[PDB]
Amino acid sequence: EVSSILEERIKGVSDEANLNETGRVLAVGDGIARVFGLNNIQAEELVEFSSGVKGMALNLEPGQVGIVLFGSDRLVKEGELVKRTGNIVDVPVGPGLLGRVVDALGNPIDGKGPIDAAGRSRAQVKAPGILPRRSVHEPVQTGLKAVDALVPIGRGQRELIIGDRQTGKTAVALDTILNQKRWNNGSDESKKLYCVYVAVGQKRSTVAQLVQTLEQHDAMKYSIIVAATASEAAPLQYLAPFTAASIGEWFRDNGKHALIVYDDLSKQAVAYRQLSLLLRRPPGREAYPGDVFYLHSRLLERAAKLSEKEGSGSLTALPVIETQGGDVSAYIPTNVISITDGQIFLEAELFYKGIRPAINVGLSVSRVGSAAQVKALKQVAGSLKLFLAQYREVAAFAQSDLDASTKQTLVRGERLTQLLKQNQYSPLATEEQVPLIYAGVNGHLDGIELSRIGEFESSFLSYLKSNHNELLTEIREKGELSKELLASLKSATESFVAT
Amino acid sequence: YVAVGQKRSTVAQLVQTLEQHDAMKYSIIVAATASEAAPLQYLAPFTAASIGEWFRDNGKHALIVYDDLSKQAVAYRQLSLLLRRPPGREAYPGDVFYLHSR
Amino acid sequence: TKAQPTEVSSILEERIKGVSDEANLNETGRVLAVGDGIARVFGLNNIQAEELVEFSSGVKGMALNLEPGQVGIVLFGSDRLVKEGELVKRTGNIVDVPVG
Amino acid sequence: TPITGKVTAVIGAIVDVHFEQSELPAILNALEIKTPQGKLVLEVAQHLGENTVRTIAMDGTEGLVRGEKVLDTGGPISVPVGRETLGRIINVIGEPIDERGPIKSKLRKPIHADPPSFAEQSTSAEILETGIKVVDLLAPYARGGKIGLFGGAGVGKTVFIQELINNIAKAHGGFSVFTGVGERTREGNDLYREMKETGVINLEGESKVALVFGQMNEPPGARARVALTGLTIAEYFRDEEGQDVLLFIDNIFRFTQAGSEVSALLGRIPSAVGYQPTLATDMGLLQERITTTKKGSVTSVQAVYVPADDLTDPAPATTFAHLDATTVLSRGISELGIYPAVDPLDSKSRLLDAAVVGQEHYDVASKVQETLQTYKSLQDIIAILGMDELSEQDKLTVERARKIQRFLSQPFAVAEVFTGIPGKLVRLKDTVASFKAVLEGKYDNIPEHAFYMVGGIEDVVAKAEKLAA
Amino acid sequence: VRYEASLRQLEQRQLAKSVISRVQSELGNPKFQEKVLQQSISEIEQLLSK
Amino acid sequence: PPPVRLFGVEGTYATALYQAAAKNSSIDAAFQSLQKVESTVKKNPKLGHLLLNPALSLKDRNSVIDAIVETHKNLDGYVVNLLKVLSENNRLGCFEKIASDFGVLNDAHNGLLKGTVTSAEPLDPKSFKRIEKALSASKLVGQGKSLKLENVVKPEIKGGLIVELGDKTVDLSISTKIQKLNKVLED
Repeated sequence: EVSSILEERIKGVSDEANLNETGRVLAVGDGIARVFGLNNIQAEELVEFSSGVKGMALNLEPGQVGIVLFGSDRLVKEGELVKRTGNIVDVPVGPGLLGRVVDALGNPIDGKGPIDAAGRSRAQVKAPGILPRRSVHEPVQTGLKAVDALVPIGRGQRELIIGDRQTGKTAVALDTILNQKRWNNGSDESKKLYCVYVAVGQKRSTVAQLVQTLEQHDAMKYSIIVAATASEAAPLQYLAPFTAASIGEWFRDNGKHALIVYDDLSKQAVAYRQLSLLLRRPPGREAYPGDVFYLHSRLLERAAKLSEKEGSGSLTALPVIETQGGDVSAYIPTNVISITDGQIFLEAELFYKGIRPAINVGLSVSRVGSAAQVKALKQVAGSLKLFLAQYREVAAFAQSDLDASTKQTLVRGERLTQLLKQNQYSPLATEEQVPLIYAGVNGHLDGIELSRIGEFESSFLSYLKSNHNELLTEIREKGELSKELLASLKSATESFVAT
Repeated sequence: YVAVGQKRSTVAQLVQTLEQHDAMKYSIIVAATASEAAPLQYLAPFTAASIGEWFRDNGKHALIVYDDLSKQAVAYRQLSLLLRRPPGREAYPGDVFYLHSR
Repeated sequence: TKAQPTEVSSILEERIKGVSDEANLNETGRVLAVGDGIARVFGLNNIQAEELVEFSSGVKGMALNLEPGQVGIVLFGSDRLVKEGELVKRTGNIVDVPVG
Repeated sequence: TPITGKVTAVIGAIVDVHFEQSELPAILNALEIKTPQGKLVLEVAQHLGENTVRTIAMDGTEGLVRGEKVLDTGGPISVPVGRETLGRIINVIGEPIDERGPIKSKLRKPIHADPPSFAEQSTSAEILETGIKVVDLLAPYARGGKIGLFGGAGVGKTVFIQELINNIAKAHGGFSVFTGVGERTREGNDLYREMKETGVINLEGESKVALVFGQMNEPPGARARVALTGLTIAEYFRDEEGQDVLLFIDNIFRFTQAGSEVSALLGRIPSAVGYQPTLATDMGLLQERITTTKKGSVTSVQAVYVPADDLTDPAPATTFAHLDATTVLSRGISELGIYPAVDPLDSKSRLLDAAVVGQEHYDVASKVQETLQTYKSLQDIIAILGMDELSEQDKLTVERARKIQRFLSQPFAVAEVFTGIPGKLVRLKDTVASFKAVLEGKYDNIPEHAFYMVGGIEDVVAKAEKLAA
Repeated sequence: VRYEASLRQLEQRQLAKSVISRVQSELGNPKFQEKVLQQSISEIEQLLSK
Repeated sequence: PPPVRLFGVEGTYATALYQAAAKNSSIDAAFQSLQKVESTVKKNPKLGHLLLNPALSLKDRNSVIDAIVETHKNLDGYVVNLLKVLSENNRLGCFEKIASDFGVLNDAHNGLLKGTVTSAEPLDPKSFKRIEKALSASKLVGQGKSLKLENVVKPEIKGGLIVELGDKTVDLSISTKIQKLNKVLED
């Protein structure tokens, strides 16, 4: 059956190729092997051992070359013959990777046949220059109003999502992918995002839940999943983000807009730490190796909104950092913060105190966000960041601030907070977000008692669509509110609020 | 006045102030600016001491300001670690006390 | 076995040729490890401890490490001026300053 | 030169060559290995003897085959300087990455250079105004000065500097240098775009700022010598042109950091934290090549990405030695929402002398320092127990200080977008007046939020009326 | 369908044990010798093609 | 630089010997004398095969040397300086090490190439000869470079073959093909 076809494939393998050179392994262990020979080796080549494991030569030393094993020690054996692959470490890239889970090597762990890939491209590739870059302008709509007003994110934009462990950290990103399902189920290539979810240092079980979740939301067909689970060897984990970014760069260098979410670069740090220590390179600050800054920076800067001349390329980057009980001062977090532009710090206290999503607004910034932001969402978003940093101040001294002015702000602020909350894995449309922000900003949400705010939101939206979805279509295309649209919305909002 | 590890601009400001208050006449400035070699920085206090000893020996009274001995320690640290003697705690060499004490 | 300061192939090859230091290296010596502003010279078999050594580049360097291998002369110079394989001639004076 | 060698080792980007000739490149000479990637520039840093130098590699070492031909370029690489370097972005090697084609030049000068002598110095004293209130009050700039900004991104390192470029460099007429070590590429592209827009560069027109940009993607070794390259461009302006210069360096923690990376590989026992044992010397060389000589005055601005804001980390510590003004900006004050986020009890200048800014200014500043220090002192008491459980004298002080803190908030002009508030520029003479009034509590009688995010004293009053409405 | 896919996998692992049976067959036979002679001449041909 | 750069662990000594005696041109002579004393060392069982390893003095080491050079009246003089060096550095364990290394360099001067044809079991001489011919015919062996080919028994590899020489190998083995077959039927 299938067995006969496999057997046909088996018949279809039989080499007779000459081996340019081999080496013989010397002392081996610590996930590095020291090989004798390999004199014609290129640096950062891939070598394949006769255990079938492959490794990357790191230290080319007089008289010996020291492979780093991308794969388990158990397989490799002393005095084993190391054969040169002959190629610098490259991974398959192409259009066929969409809807395929792969491991870092590019093996199909989805098992939907051998991967369809146009090319292979070197694992490390230099980031495009100054002249290749162009300032961002297109939005990425996450479907979380806060993460679209308070933090607007754009195409090709480097950004940071930082916060406390397994607070459904992953969910925040998943929602972005889900929200852009309708944009990606669009036919406009520009508004198509090809999203790559890099799972590093995660339980293979957890990843399987993720895959199933994505396939439940049928989002898999526009997305690639790269996997470097906790079980997978520490050098494989080390090269895992870099490899994922190569795949992303192929899309970027198709000019196509994309997104890559690197969950969690904090686990890449631990991996690189392990590797460094096992290479007996002296421990750096906080015992994390001294090139840890370099590691992250080289990874991160391979995401860019390439200039229209160079392709109009985009590859948005969201890298997910796992803070150890918060406190953003901490070497690994600070190193990342410096590279990224914008942070989306999440607050545990708020999470516990039932704000899902728990987007701390004290420590969420977007350092290039407003360019991406759509004009509709600039107009309706009337310095809401300022307003809720007046709410933040007001409630700071509330427990004093008994002034009616402060109270008015507090009433608005608390109620506004209710609007921010969104039931995770159910993201709101951008068009729909425009009225909600109008309502709250224009203070028609004081007209809603705090308890009934949730009811108000759904009902308000239902009312608007029924009353006139004409407005919503108009702002959907115009992406701006004219004085008339603004008035129409004010009037309509007053109408529902009253009712 | 011994100035170890300090920038030329700092030294220049000092000489300007001393000349302004007209006291440079009875002052000696022994200097080893930050740029100048770490061995020379290390050697600088001990030779400043010698200059002082000529006054002391002569039976005259004098005063030596050692700004900053902390920079001597950094210098001796650099020196020691590149003579590759095993370093003392806080990377400052194990015999840093002997040097400073003498 | 172990690393030894006489491993240096030029020293070593002279020994094979039955050629010796010849005691010129009781007062001269040939630089052979240098960089980082710290040199280590082979020779100088007579040399006061803490002596000042006039490098043939022209720099002066005090000598703080004396090893049966290579006496470690801490340069007061600049690296760019210095070159390897140079001869160094002993000042013959432990470090001293004019005082008055 | 036909002095050639082969690559014995490639242990990281600290390649080792074996010169098969009996002629050996000298230390700080440069070597070119010709690659199908173009060239690789390496710079001799050690002689390990047996005719094997150990060389820092200025560009990436991916793909190198051991034994590959080395050819000796000789001496420190000499960048090209001139007026034709004005408005150019040059790579570490020096190749124009702003693609105005090869920079024709008169003089090419070696990247390594000796710092001007103690004899060659000129002591400045001229105040340089910024128009930023907090800066003016606490630690004003000075022409030729070396000013320094401490605190990592988490203050938006670039944002502070951008304001300085916007204000100071539009009124500076001399040449100006931006050299950005490990600068995140998009931000650099933005700066280039902005500069062209604000005409400080015009690529058909004239330019009067020059640029060196080293991206943080660049291999660590490259980042190490970005600074030295910039210093050469600066020397040409300072010396040969003689014209007054500005200089901005962002980020010189990245300069140190790059050094710290190479140090281990170089073969050095790494000193405390991890910094190179040659940290002090290296810092020394860089910071003594930016001095104000009799040949010229160069105002320099240094940006330190203080690792996790630990100033006790040796690299930030060694920066303090070579600065005459500092403006440490704190993450806490950033959380308080104050932009500018400069910590006010951790700012200093040698230019805060009473004979410099005048006794009245000094007295005014003195009172602010005392008041704020009291306010910081009572932070414990305030948190543990209310302000109404503080002394009558103290509650006034605290109320005044709360106002002062909010008053320090000035809308940023370059972050006019980000703040979303139209920027301000406030004269130094005006600043003294404004603070004088506040200290006499003259206009203290109106909301503390009226003092928040506004310019001059007059603006506070008007905004009080606005708030009142 | 689920059992069908399972049965295909089961067939594949069963045929894996058939490979084991064949490994024991080759290493028994003096095909172990005679096909080594074939490999020898094949390498002679290969190395001659250099 | 002199042919073949080995630079082993105390092979810098071997290198030194090679180049120094190469310019004396008495490398074959040196090698022969070194071999002769090495053989009589190997055939000296108490000491130098039972005190090959040191624990001796400088002076006693020297006196061990004096007996060693007493046995040979033809012993060159560069290897008598090498013996001196070994005595002075008090290494005697790297006596055979140097011998092997100097041998590699020496036979590089000779231009003899080495190879190996590992198999499970030792094979026919007819096959050996045909392969030796083939290897010499192939460009793999250069002209002015001789071939030494050693069949070895490597029962560790069961079946298969690997031809090896000049660090370039052709591996037509059973094991790898079996591995690949297995792997592909685990696909």
